[PDB]
Order: sequence, then structure tokens, then C-alpha cells
Amino acid sequence: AERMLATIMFTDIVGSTQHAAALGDDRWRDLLDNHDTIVCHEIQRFGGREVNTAGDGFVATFTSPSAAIACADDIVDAVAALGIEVRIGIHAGEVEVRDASHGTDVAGVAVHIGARVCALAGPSEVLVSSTVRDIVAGSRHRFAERGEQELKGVPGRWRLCVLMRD
Amino acid sequence: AERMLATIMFTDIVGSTQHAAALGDDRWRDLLDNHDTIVCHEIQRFGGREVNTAGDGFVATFTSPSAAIACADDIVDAVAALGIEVRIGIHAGEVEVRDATDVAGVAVHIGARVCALAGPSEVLVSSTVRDIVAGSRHRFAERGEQELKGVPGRWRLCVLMRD
Ligand SMILES: Nc1ncnc2c1ncn2[C@@H]1O[C@H](COP(=O)(O)CP(=O)(O)OP(=O)(O)O)[C@@H](O)[C@H]1O
Ligand SMILES: [Mn+2]
Repeated sequence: AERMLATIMFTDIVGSTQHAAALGDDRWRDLLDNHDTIVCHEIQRFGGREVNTAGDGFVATFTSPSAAIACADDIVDAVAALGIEVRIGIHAGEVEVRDASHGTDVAGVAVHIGARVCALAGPSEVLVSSTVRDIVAGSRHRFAERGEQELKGVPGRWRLCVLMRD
Repeated sequence: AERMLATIMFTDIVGSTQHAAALGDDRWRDLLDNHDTIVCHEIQRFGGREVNTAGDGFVATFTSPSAAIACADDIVDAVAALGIEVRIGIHAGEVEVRDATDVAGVAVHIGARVCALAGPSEVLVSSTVRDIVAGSRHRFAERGEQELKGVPGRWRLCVLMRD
């Protein structure tokens, strides 16, 4: 492995648990396979790379912060077409790449920060660390600043920004 | 090929974020790799089938609730030998079996959730799994009624008593 700079994207179906319960396993299952084939499609489209992909959501790394943001914005719309909303979290940082000619994985506190931003993201909302915003500054993307959302005893403090889509 | 009865095991490292900070990404990565070889080995040992990551953790299905419970208690000890503790959650129910091995259904969400309620080096299970192995050597202590989030009902959770 090597320490590499990367932009990490985390996806999560909103009220996924209530959803499965209000639907039944048969329909829930079908809805899941649709979402996965969709999201996985967008990610690959925008040159992203799926890393370990966990639960009712995904995790992917992009070599371009802009791409990752474009992907996330497109995903939010493509899944809303299924009746379900997704919440997305993005972060960028160096990470240990447990890479492999298959399911190449990643690890480091950067990964935990991403996952943590995803959890704070609202329905059909793309949330990102101020880190992600500063580093694409100069691009067409714009964001609104939420403020400081102290993260699970993580060293320092973090501000989060919502991508203003359209 | 359809709806199947299964015992699902969810594992997760306790305070995996306090450990990475304290270790630094380099060491955290190696450890993580040791843990994964260990857990994955126990699961395979006890005939389990990984429907594999719960991020910093695993998810596996067993055709025998007893086996799954024996795998989980062995795991708790084998990882404590690395300096880190795991929390484990078990549940049993029918589940939708599928593609891209993977499983799905509200039973998976229930498991994933009695894992999050599990303490360090603790094996937590739904009253559902205590009930299905009643008659075996395993014993449990009852926590009471929890309102597992997003879930209908109000479940009773039980702690596996280990030596
Ligand atoms: N196949 C799978 N493998 C591992 N985990 C899975 C999984 N399917 C679902 N999950 C679980 O789904 C849960 C993740 O949190 P969410 O799914 O976002 C519930 P929530 O955070 O309460 O959303 P909500 O507030 O909209 O109800 C985790 O417990 C996760 O491990
Ligand atoms: Mn969810």
C-alpha cells in the first residue's frame, strides 16, 4: 500500500430501514438491485472507483474532487427516480490504499471522516467537508456553509458545506 | 434461489476511530489487516459465509444459529489478542438472497442493529436467536425491550454469557 491523496464519496439510502419495512422484502429487494445498478453506473461513469462497498450505500474514490462532486449530484437525481432518496457525504485526504487487482480497499481517518459526513447529510443532500470545498474553489460548484459539526472525538473540529445543486 | 432462513452475524471494531488517531494511518492499516484475516478465518472455520464488509467489520450468514454463536464468541477472544475489542450482533430470519454473494431484507437491518447496540467484547442477539437455540449449551441474559430504530415492534435483546 501507499499513502495517496483521494476524494472519497459515501452513499446512503434515507430511511432505508423504514423503507424496507413499509414495503416487504420482495419489493425492497428489487428496489435495492435497481439502486445499486444505478449508483454503481454513475460512479463508473465519472471515473470513480468503488472501494469496500458497505450496506445500503456505496463508498468510492475519485482522483478528481470535481468529478466526485459531479457524480454525487447526478446520483441524487438518478435515484430519486426510484421513489427513494439518497444522502451523500464527500471528503478528501491521504489514505492507506489496501489496493488489489480486485476490490482495492482504502483506510485511514479520512475514510472515517467521509462516512461521518454522509451520516450528517440530509435527504437528497450532498454534504462535504470544508476541505472538499477549498480545493475545488475556482470551479463551477458552489456550497453553503453549515458551521462546525464536531465529529466523534476526531482530532480538531470540522465545518461542513452543502452543495447547492441545479 | 429465494427467501431463505438464515442466521446473520454482524461484527464491528469498538472505537475504531480512537485507534486510528492514536496509531496513525500506517499502523491502523496493518492492524485492520490482521483483524480481517482473523475474523474471516473464524467465520470460515465455523462454516459461515461472508456477505462480507460492515465497513470496519463483517457480515456473515450461518446455516446453524449455534455455529454462528460459537463463531462469535471465539472471534471476541481472537481479536482481543490484537489489543482491540469487537462488538457483535446476531439475528435470524428469512432473507432475500441475491446478486452482484449478498443478502437483503429487514432481517439484515435488524442484525446490523443489534450489533450497534452491542458493547465492547459483547455478543448481543435478538430474543429470536436465543429462542431458536434454546436446548443448547449457550446461555443468555435478557436486557429487555429496545426500540430498534426504523423497526416495527420493540425487541428484546439478550447477551451471550461467556466464560
Ligand atoms: N448489507 C449490509 N451490510 C452491512 N450493513 C448494512 C447492510 N444493509 C444495511 N446495513 C446497515 O444500515 C445501517 C446504516 O445506517 P442507515 O442505513 O443510514 C440507518 P439511519 O442512519 O437510522 O437512517 P435513517 O435516519 O434515515 O433511518 C448500518 O447499521 C448498516 O450497517
Ligand atoms: Mn439508512
